[PDB]
Amino acid sequence: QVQLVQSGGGVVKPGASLRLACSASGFTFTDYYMSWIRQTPGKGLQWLAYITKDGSEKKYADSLQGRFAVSRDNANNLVFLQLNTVEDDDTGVYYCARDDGYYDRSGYYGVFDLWGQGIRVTVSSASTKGPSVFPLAPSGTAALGCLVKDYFPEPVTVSWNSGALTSGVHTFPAVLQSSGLYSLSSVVTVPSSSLGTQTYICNVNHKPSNTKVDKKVEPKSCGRLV
Amino acid sequence: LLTQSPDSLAVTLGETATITCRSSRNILHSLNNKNYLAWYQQRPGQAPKLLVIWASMRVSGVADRFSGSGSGTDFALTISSLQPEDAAVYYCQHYYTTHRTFGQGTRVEIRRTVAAPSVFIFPPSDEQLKSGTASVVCLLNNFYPREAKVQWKVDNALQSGNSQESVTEQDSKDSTYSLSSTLTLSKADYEKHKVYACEVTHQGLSSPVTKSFNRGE
Ligand SMILES: OC[C@H]1O[C@H](O)[C@H](O)[C@@H](O)[C@@H]1O
Repeated sequence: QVQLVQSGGGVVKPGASLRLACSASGFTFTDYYMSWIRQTPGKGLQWLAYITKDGSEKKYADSLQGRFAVSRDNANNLVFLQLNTVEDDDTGVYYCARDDGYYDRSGYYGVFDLWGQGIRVTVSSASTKGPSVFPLAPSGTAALGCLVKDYFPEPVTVSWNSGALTSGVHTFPAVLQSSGLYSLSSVVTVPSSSLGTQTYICNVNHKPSNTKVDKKVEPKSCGRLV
Repeated sequence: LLTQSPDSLAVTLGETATITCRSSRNILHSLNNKNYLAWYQQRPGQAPKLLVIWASMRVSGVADRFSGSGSGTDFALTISSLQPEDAAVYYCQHYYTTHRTFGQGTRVEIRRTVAAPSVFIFPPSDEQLKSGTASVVCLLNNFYPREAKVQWKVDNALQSGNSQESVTEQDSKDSTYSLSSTLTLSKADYEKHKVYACEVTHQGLSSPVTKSFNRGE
């Protein structure tokens, strides 16, 4: 019932602008300050901004140098954060949060008692690109997998045998390569006795590039026959 | 400035975890005897969740096994009877001023008995080699603890700067980790050498384990 649903964000080129939004339900929106908080590798968890109940007063982290701007539309239960002149240090996960607190002569004091799901913001010049999918061919337990290489932006999803195979699967977090493209592998361990009789197919979906690949992973053949 | 310690803690299910938060400036207000400190829990892939306010007051819904304590500049969160869902990163946060800040986080993981990795090596596929690149993948599967060293040797020369690693989150059921290490070379460089090996060191292994192949076999 009570929740914050975030949208927007995604990829943004260096120096460009990006809008984030947050939709509130299940509580009286105009009774609360709202804040934005991000999580980045270099700066950890960082409060960015708050905005008062009626939207007339805003406060920002000075380290942002005025580059961010918060607003709210109380009639529609929305709060917004606009990022400007984005820089690489702005890459991270951004959260809207309900800000539960009080005001006195000295300022505003509060905790964050309800949070949105988070939106990833990726500052990068890279062009959208679908992955190449390569088999990691097997060989009483065998390992096999798929290498999902050279895509942008995150995320990719990997399933095995259309979701029929989940036990023993490990899909690794993507790593960013020096090219600005991501790579990951997905592996699964299975009985050696199943190789050759059971089919193994990794299903890779990269929605940003409209890419869908189904790659059969077969045991490597050593003869002249095949 | 809020400094948490330790940076990470491994706790056996059912046992007690204690996380510390030290503030660079007093956050006890003399006039109301309150400490302006909150604690949050962040499970993997989720937003932080508020657990404690005023250093020791659990918020509605939070079970007694989460206990906040401390005063002035030294605070602690104690988790008794640790449960699987308590594996998370925990953060403190002060609200003594209008510029709120968080500690850097303490990661709490589930402790278990050492498990050695099963180690697998994959040559590049012929498909990839056609495109002009060679990725060699070393897999370390289902090990504990997380700490492991993986070294690539190509015709017995230690490699540096041409591999990247990735590690899974702790497995929900067996509490192990898996790790991939990927060596990336040009097709030309790959074909200059015969023996490709990944050497794995892990507390669960008496001596390093090497998995290798000869190119073309
Ligand atoms: O092993 C724990 C780690 O798992 C994965 O690498 C996650 O991406 C990372 O956030 C987490 O710290």
